[PDB]
Amino acid sequence: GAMGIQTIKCVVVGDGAVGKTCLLISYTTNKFPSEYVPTVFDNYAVTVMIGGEPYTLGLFDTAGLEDYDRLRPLSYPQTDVFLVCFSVVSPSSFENVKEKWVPEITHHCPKTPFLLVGTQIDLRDDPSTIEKLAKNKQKPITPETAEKLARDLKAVKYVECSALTQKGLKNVFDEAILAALEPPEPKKSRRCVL
Amino acid sequence: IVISMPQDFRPVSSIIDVDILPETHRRVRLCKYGTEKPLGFYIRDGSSVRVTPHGLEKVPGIFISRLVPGGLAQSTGLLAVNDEVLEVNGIEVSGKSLDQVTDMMIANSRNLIITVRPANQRN
Ligand SMILES: Nc1nc2c(ncn2[C@@H]2O[C@H](COP(=O)(O)OP(=O)(O)NP(=O)(O)O)[C@@H](O)[C@H]2O)c(=O)[nH]1
Ligand SMILES: [Mg+2]
Repeated sequence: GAMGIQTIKCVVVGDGAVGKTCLLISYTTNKFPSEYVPTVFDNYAVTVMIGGEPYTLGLFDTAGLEDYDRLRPLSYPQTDVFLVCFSVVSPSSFENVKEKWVPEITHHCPKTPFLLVGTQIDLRDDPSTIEKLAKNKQKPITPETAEKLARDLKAVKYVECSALTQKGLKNVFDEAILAALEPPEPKKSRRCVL
Repeated sequence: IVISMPQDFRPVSSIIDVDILPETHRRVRLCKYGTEKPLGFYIRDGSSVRVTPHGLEKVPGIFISRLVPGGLAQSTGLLAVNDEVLEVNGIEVSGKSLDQVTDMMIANSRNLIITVRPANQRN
């Protein structure tokens, strides 16, 4: 609705094509975008009832493509929580979580909490997918190693989903919302100051 | 703690036409929640020094002078003070007066396409 008793700003980052936009569109409209269109910058808002009261969830989609690195920091000011994404069937995306994505958001917003989000989990058992990976001696990433990275990189926690089937979809955002609210300290102290 | 599914989905802003525009420009899209609230930024008169067909001249320019706190423009992070306004929904602001550019924005406020030349912050 028109009002919200608190605004939670959630920014989503991760390699190109890992499923950031579909994740967001699937969650908010229950629609799965048809074809892939790279994101430059998109901002949306939804209202979510928390404790029976309206809360504004500001969703900020960013560019996974490095061509747009220059523009990415624009999404960072005032972020309350970050979703760092990688496709569970994309080893390179997972590697970039530790080499680009976490360093980047942590550099700009040192005190903002972030969740590690595994996407496209419906592809773990996809023939084509499994064949190509193996065609280069690669396997999907398992929740085990993913959770280990969360741990090592200081993520609030690790969560995975599929925007296609929506499996674990709502829980990723519920957890995001929680990470923005739970810490025993003022939220203003966790909000990115840029 | 109970958290519902999302409701009242709304696209608010975006950066478009990034590939076909000079790197020094930014075309922003703003879609305000409702007819009654402000876009959240004021614009002022100013001069811009440019290389014209006749040389480097100082010509009339339009600039963002401030952002309402907690406002729409501010919440997006796509507009800042000192950014020069160049175009509004296909209409360039060069032959336009400050009041006209202000009117143009109000006219297109429900679906605004504003192209600016961002100001650079000292590192
Ligand atoms: N099987 C399956 N495919 C998915 C899923 N989510 C995304 N994809 C695939 O990935 C493509 C790119 O999705 P997209 O959401 O636009 O991701 P991106 O991370 O936003 N890309 P960019 O960083 O360039 O904007 C989609 O066309 C789709 O085929 C999923 O949950 N399951
Ligand atoms: Mg995208």
